Amino acid sequence: DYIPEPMDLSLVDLPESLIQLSERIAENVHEVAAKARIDEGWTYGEKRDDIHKKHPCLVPYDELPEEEKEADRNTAMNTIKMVKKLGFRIEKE
Amino acid sequence: DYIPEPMDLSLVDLPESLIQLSERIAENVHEVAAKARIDEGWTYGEKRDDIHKKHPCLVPYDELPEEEKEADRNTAMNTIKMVKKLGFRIEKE
Repeated sequence: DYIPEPMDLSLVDLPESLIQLSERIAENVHEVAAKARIDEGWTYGEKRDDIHKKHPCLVPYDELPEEEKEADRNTAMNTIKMVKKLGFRIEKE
Repeated sequence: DYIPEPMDLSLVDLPESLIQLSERIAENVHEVAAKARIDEGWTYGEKRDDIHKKHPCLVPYDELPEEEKEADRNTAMNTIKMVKKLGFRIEKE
């Protein structure tokens, strides 16, 4: 009975200089998330395992599969588009 | 050999009007991620199951455990702080 209805952000334009910086942002988001998992005892494992706290994402961002890096860049871009949609200006200083 | 080293963002100040909207943003990020999982045939299950594509996050944002909403708001805020750290102004129009 749950149907996700995400905001339409397809018409939200961000500055090109920011989109160029997608990887940089996604990388940091990843570092933050990786450090939190690691702090709770999580370690790298090629297969995800909740009982032994194994996760394959616990590698440097650059070593993540491309498809995953792509999802991360998109998640970061969509977050920022949400901000702009909520009525905030975003400009290179 | 991997040690996550996230940017120090503790001195990045975002507008209070934006932080007040953390939940809205985190909710939308959740809707997008949930639609993507559901698109690949994932369904709700009380325990996470990769073989059967069960995930407990596939519920309305509001029904998520408070700690997860908290993580989500923080993840959105850190993303936006990274933008400001990279040299972008963020202001309510």
